[PDB]
Amino acid sequence: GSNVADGLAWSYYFGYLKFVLPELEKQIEKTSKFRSKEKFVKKMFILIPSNCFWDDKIPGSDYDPQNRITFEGNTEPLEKTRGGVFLRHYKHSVYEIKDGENEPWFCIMEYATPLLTLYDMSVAQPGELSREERDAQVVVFLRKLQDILEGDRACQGKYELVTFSPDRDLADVMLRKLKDSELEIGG
Amino acid sequence: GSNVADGLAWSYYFGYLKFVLPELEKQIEKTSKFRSKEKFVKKMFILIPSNCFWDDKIPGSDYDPQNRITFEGNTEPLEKTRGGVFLRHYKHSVYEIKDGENEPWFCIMEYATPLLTLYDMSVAQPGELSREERDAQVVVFLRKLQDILEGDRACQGKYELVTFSPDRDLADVMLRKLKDSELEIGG
Ligand SMILES: Nc1nc2c(ncn2[C@@H]2O[C@@H]3COP(=O)(O)O[C@H]4[C@@H](O)[C@H](n5cnc6c(=O)[nH]c(N)nc65)O[C@@H]4COP(=O)(O)O[C@H]3[C@H]2O)c(=O)[nH]1
Repeated sequence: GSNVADGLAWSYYFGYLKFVLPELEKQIEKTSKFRSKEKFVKKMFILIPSNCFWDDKIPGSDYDPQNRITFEGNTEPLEKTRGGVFLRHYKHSVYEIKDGENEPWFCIMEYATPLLTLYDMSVAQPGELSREERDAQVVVFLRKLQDILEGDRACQGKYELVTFSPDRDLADVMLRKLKDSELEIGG
Repeated sequence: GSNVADGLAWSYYFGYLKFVLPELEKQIEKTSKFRSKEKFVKKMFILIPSNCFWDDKIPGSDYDPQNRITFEGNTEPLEKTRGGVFLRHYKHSVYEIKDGENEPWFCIMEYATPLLTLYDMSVAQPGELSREERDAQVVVFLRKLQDILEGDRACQGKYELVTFSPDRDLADVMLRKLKDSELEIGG
């Protein structure tokens, strides 16, 4: 078959999200700077650009035209060996997002890395995955990932999927989602 | 859909095999000990047990009942960042395989890591993937991986897929494949 998105979503979960998401808040709290910070939403914001592509660096990127996003630092690494085959270390990037004259937000942002495979396939093997087929697979990936994560009680409230077109301002998108997050001051 | 194997094979390729396989021989040759060794087949032997499972350590494992496999060392690491999201280091394990009184072989062996996801699914989400459905997905994974790798000229002669039942002696299986490999003394 050609429905690559199903496999991408399941491996994204079992090979990463399943064990990083429940532990994320605790990992963040291991850093005093992060304990001290208010307006720090602890959910992982998983970024899903409709074009399966992004600048390697989020701050100042085409998705950040107003330069309101700044890299703050990384969380303390989680160590895990995968079936005794290879060793992995997992850590996440914290970003500051400006909110005018108010206190800026801190948040966890990450592009959905399985999208790299969709993009690579469309460029290296166009016969297997056309641009239009890639577009559709993004949607399939999103819907399956939603089903998987929503089926895991341990992941509840630990993430937020963010879909957007490449013409959008990520800072604006994120600011709105951060304000709509459950986190209140002192929380 | 439920055909997870397709996605597993494509990401295994684009996220790993596509860039490690063409460089493998060169990476191995960076170590003098490996340059000096004869009967060192430079192909990556990708192990695909029919049950999607293995002991973390290959030497002395249930797949090595005669204790003829020994860990020798790792290849020099390859560094690569994945879309600016996370940093990876790739390296491979070299094993010695006893050949009676003759000179023992050196080889590169590693289990097909996407099988971890198939196994994890069958145990954690049996409703999504039954034992019997997992068995079938192994076959789908194998055949799709074959199609992908055979379609990449840069990967030609750089790998060998090894399928076996868990009751088999991996040392016997490997000895057979090493002798049948193209590599000749001084090659
Ligand atoms: N943001 C973020 N995302 C992460 C991280 N770790 C994994 N992911 C995402 O989850 C996908 C599946 O990871 P996997 O279970 O290890 O599945 C792996 C694994 O089975 C295999 N593979 C990758 N690296 C190695 C390796 O070094 N050695 C071996 N033997 N297999 C590898 O290729 C498969 C697909 O690799 P990926 O393309 O990278 O695809 C990964 C990646 O998109 C992380 O630390 N941060």
